[PDB]
Amino acid sequence: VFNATRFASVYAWNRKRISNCVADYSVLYNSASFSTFKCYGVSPTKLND
Amino acid sequence: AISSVLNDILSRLDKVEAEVQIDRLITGRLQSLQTYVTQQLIRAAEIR
Ligand SMILES: *[C@@H]1O[C@H](CO)[C@@H](O[C@@H]2O[C@H](CO)[C@@H](O[C@H]3O[C@H](CO)[C@@H](O)[C@H](O)[C@@H]3O)[C@H](O)[C@H]2NC(C)=O)[C@H](O)[C@H]1NC(C)=O
Repeated sequence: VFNATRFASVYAWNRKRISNCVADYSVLYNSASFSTFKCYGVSPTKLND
Repeated sequence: AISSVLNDILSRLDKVEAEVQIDRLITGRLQSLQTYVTQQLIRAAEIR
């Protein structure tokens, strides 16, 4: 998801469905790479709960 | 607000975004008791 070789043009924006798996969002939040990580119906810590 | 269950706000939000949400419920609910208790004080004057 976050590491594909290429992304789509924003007119055709690709959508990948995520299901039947464990999510640990700390892996992304601890990643010093991301300029932006804003949450809009939850708080980014509470994702893990 | 996002949800009519308190703990489904509180598990999903931090100390500040929850203060913005929760006070909505504190308002609405308070106005629901402030209504109900008025309605009873007047009915009570009817039954009195
Ligand atoms: C894109 O894919 C990269 C490869 O999977 C990934 O980089 C890797 O990130 C992990 C941490 O999740 C690193 O793991 C090591 O971290 C420290 C390094 O000092 C070690 O002490 C640990 O024992 C552990 O082995 C990898 O070293 C790192 N590899 C590379 C080549 O960067 C990126 O995080 C991925 N990016 C995104 C956006 O998902």
